[PDB]
Amino acid sequence: GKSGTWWDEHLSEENVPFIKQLVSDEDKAQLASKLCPLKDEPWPIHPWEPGSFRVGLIALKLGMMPLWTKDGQKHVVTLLQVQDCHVLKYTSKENCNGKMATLSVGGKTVSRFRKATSILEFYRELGLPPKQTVKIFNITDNAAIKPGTPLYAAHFRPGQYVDVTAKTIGKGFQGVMKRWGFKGQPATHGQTKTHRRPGAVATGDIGRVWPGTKMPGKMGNIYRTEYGLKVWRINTKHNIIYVNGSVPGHKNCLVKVKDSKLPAYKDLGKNLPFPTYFPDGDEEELPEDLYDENVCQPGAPSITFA
Amino acid sequence: ISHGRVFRRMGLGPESRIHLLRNLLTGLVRHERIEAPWARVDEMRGYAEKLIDYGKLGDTNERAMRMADFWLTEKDLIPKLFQVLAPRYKDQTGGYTRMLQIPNRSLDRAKMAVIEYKGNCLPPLPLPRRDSHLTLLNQLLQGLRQDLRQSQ
Amino acid sequence: ATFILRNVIEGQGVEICFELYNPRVQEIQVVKLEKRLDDSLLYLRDALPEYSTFDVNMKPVVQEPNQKVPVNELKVKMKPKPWSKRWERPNFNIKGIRFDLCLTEQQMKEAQKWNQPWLEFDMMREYDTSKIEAAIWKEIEASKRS
Amino acid sequence: AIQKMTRVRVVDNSALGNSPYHRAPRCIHVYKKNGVGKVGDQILLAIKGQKKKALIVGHCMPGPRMTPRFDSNNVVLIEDNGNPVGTRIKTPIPTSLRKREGEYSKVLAIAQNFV
Amino acid sequence: AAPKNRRTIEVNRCRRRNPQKLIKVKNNIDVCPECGHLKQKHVLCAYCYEKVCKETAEIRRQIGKQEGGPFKAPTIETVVLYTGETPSEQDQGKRIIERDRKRPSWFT
RNA sequence: ACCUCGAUGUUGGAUCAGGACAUCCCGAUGGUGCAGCCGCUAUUAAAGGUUCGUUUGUUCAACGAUUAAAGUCCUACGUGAUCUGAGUUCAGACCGGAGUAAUCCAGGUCGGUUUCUAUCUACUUUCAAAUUCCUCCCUGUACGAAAGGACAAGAGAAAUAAGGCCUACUUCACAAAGCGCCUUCCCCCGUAAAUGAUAUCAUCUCAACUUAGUAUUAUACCCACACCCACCCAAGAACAGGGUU
RNA sequence: UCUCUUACUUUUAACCAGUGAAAUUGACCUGCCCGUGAAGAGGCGGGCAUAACACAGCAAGACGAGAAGACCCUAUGGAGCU
RNA sequence: GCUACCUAAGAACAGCUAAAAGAGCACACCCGUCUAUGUAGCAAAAUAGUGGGAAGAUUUAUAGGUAGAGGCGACAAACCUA
Ligand SMILES: [Mg+2]
Ligand SMILES: [Mg+2]
Ligand SMILES: [Mg+2]
Ligand SMILES: [Mg+2]
Ligand SMILES: [Mg+2]
Ligand SMILES: [Mg+2]
Ligand SMILES: [Mg+2]
Ligand SMILES: [Mg+2]
Ligand SMILES: [Mg+2]
Ligand SMILES: [Mg+2]
Ligand SMILES: [Mg+2]
Ligand SMILES: [Mg+2]
Ligand SMILES: [Mg+2]
Ligand SMILES: [Mg+2]
Ligand SMILES: [Mg+2]
Ligand SMILES: [Mg+2]
Ligand SMILES: [Mg+2]
Ligand SMILES: [Mg+2]
Ligand SMILES: [Mg+2]
Ligand SMILES: [Mg+2]
Ligand SMILES: [Mg+2]
Ligand SMILES: [Mg+2]
Ligand SMILES: [Mg+2]
Ligand SMILES: [Mg+2]
Ligand SMILES: [Mg+2]
Ligand SMILES: [Mg+2]
Ligand SMILES: [Mg+2]
Ligand SMILES: [Mg+2]
Ligand SMILES: [Mg+2]
Ligand SMILES: [Mg+2]
Ligand SMILES: [Zn+2]
Repeated sequence: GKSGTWWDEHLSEENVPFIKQLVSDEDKAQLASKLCPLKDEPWPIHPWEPGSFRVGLIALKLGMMPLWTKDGQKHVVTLLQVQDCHVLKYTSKENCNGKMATLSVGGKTVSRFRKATSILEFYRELGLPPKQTVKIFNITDNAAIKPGTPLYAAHFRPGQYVDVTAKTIGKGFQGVMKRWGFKGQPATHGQTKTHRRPGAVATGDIGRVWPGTKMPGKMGNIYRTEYGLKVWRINTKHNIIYVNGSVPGHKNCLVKVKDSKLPAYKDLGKNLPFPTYFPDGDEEELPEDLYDENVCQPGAPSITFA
Repeated sequence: ISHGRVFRRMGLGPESRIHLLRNLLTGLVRHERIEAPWARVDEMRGYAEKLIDYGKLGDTNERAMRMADFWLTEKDLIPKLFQVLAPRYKDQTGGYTRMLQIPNRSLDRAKMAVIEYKGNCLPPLPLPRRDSHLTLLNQLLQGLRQDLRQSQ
Repeated sequence: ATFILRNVIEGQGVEICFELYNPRVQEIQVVKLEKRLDDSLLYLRDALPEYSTFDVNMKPVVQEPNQKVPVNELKVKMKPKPWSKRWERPNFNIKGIRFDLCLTEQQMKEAQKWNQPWLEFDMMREYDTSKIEAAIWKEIEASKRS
Repeated sequence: AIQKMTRVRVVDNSALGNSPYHRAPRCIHVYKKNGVGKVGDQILLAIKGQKKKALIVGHCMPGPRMTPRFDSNNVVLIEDNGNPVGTRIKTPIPTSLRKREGEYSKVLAIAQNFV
Repeated sequence: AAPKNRRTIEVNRCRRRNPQKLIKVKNNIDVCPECGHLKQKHVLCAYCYEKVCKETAEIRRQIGKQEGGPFKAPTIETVVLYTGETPSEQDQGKRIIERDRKRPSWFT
């Protein structure tokens, strides 16, 4: 029968680096070709509407750095770097669920040797290197964006609450006290094998247990959505987002940041680019860092109280 | 939960583990070839790399001398390590101690492996040599490379 | 980056936790630059109050930045045996406590049982910082030049 | 954190905390939803077998960043209504209690040193 | 714990004949360019391994016969030889350990 | 004494909760022997809490300090194949009594072994749309003779539970936790009132209708059928999950 | 001991190699609610429920396993004490 | 021959304080008040300390005697080969 095989099996000692360099140059050229999407064949841009939404971005959680404001308080911001972010395809309204349109957005770039055949065919037909994960954002109809455009981290501006969701750090099969937070029996008070036992689970008259009973098992290996994350600083050169609070997940992982749907922040994106921030048609160069009117800039000459 | 933590436990604690690793390192310095489980030979190679580095850093240093006297319980291996294995890798940095995997043992059927230093007066182990540069795929790759070189 | 300053004010120990990078900090001034035999003075809470008591209106002494930073080899006594932490354990590695006028020989003999001679020769746990130091030094030089 | 049954030392110049007694004054209740007391909270202190309120002016655990860390639990006595008991406070009082200015106006006025 | 009844042979068959407990068929078995005694991917051949182990054992026997007693460890490198083969010029300071058989084709 | 002496473990407490109102509260009404904050009556609503302690052996019972409360019943007087017997179901003894003695005590006390490898059903994040206290201008205003203090709105600080983090505090270190940090968004049916005949007045309607008077036919994680020897991993019991340019 | 638990090592825990139990078993193709019955139903009536098969943990039920109950009662069946 | 008692000949108890002692701490030794582990276990009665004694009412090697309507008993109806 057919045995297992990979890409560097039937290659000599002078062909593996050649193939690596060739595929590296190929993916670099493919990434550089999709740099100016506005000069090609862009879709018509529609004005901003109060009853519409937009597409989010995909970032990578670097680390967590402290941050101070002007009033003297100390906050905490999380670094979200956007390496490569593009649009895969576009699904119409009458093809998904008949409610809202969707957009396929991929994460960072990877290799073409550890992917499925259909994935490679799709990324070859589209013209972009394969990605790690694929996310879907629910948008409206007038926010239709042509697939194949670069998405930078400058799409968000300091002064907007966003929502970041990712896969949390899994704890595996753990006990119930560390999972659900149940109290435990005393220690050396004559206890005989019951320091971390839940005890009862149900009653004697029902003859069974309820499915909604908190019992030990796997916990942490799931995606959690975080709400109320205000941005305080937007970077342009390195494309770093400074979201306040914590991001559910570990370090060096792909997240999914988008606009918030809370009722307190309904129509607050009128001063924001509804389609996508294009560095070609803006006719202006944004600064390296975009600060807020409340965060203490590093170049401050020692703020003093009066 | 053991995230980002190595240090594979073997004996009855850290002291026994360090003693076993020191014995394995002494045996590897002496015989230059030892068959043992994959974790044991991996830790032995990881410690032997730093041992070779410290022996190459110098001889008159008291720190390296104390480390060699501690990690070698045979005494006679210290001059050998300082006057043979140190001048040998004077042109190399951290590229040595090649690890090769063997099948299993005829006793309890455990995964083992054999490591050794470079050079080695003993005959070399049968290295998994790759395919020759004359097969169909290799010839096609060479032709494509020559074509892209002549077209550039 | 934070640091704790120990000082006795009117017979009361006050420990402030400043920040090296905080917008509220005005100016950091060094009064007396000197080293000691320990890199962590957390054992001053169980010592005599006269050692951790310094004058608040003292005049800073000025010297040249080429004296190799003189190290003050001064030993500090300790209060009886209701201490805060077990400083006699070998894992702390403290060479600034007078164990001759505070503890007996049997206490030291029974405390030396937790000594780990194998930890000093762990090798793999050693953090060799050289290339990273050179890189950050080149970076700070390039940032200071232009 | 000053909870309950804690041997605290009075740092006031009154006739209750400065008087010697065979039992050290210990707290029995904290006027808060939880059983955790920080600097600037009202607690009940039993001095010489009595029931009098107290005010936490400095515990021993490090709270935030810009805050002092005293080695001993400093507590200034207080009555029901806002009238302090002692008249001379020799121990230093942190500047974190000056953000009130309404319920502890006399306690901050009878103090001396501030850190 | 104590069962109230008895498991059937059908339950035993469903438990022991499931594909999860059955041994999986591996597809990593190939041939070897040399000798050829049925090897496996990422695993060295047992035939050449036994050969080199026997050769190393013979070399160690010869070294122990030349050294004699324990606690030696010379401060110079070593080099093994076979039938004939005069020592080269760059092998003067190395210990010479000659054997009593022809030189194999897999040792250069 | 109706299955249960070829065996139904008996009071509490720790952990875990489910259901019900004959409801302490925040949600919404009418009256008052309701002058305003303190009270009572009758209705709908269970999404939660029901504290910190002492001693007596307690589910009983006694006393100190809070807010809206330290609520009730059933679940084998819930839960000993999870935990302890402080007594309650023995063999010893002491005090007092009945008894010739032996012996006994719903009279009291000292201590009095707590055994099971999960066979079967069933479980192993149900992904989520919280609750509330205080203060500030109104507030010292209606009100009494005086004490005193709101109805409602805006803003700022806070308590329990849930969803995450190590970079700043701690446990002490190539990691993981809290003592540190962020967020938690919608209601729930009982009245107050126009026109109208039956019943030409009047009539809020188990008539045909109009206002608070129904939130919602809500929104985000996650939705590519197959390259898999081997190595690594913030993924993990195996398996499974991700990367190897 | 707790508020509020936590950082590590061993036994032990999960898989690989073999010797390999004990108690226990009427047969099981073995889900839930309401109601009934020798009075507490996975096998009875009406409904809800349903492709099949293993691994890793807890006890709610099968009035689960060990002792023809030591507590209450019968026996013209016994024995000890006075 | 384990255990209650008796008989004849022997052995054992570092060190310090030794108040003269059926004195104290404390090795070896005699017994086992409590915690933790298992109750088809190492064991049909185990594992460390917290324990009392350890110059004498102490322990032990050898040999003999007291047996059921009885032996023995510093009296537990305790022991008389699980
Ligand atoms: Mg606990
Ligand atoms: Mg225990
Ligand atoms: Mg037990
Ligand atoms: Mg092991
Ligand atoms: Mg302490
Ligand atoms: Mg009956
Ligand atoms: Mg019965
Ligand atoms: Mg039965
Ligand atoms: Mg039974
Ligand atoms: Mg009701
Ligand atoms: Mg209590
Ligand atoms: Mg009960
Ligand atoms: Mg039960
Ligand atoms: Mg039990
Ligand atoms: Mg007792
Ligand atoms: Mg199972
Ligand atoms: Mg069953
Ligand atoms: Mg096995
Ligand atoms: Mg019938
Ligand atoms: Mg029933
Ligand atoms: Mg049945
Ligand atoms: Mg019977
Ligand atoms: Mg009769
Ligand atoms: Mg008879
Ligand atoms: Mg008869
Ligand atoms: Mg008789
Ligand atoms: Mg006797
Ligand atoms: Mg004596
Ligand atoms: Mg004694
Ligand atoms: Mg008697
Ligand atoms: Zn071969």
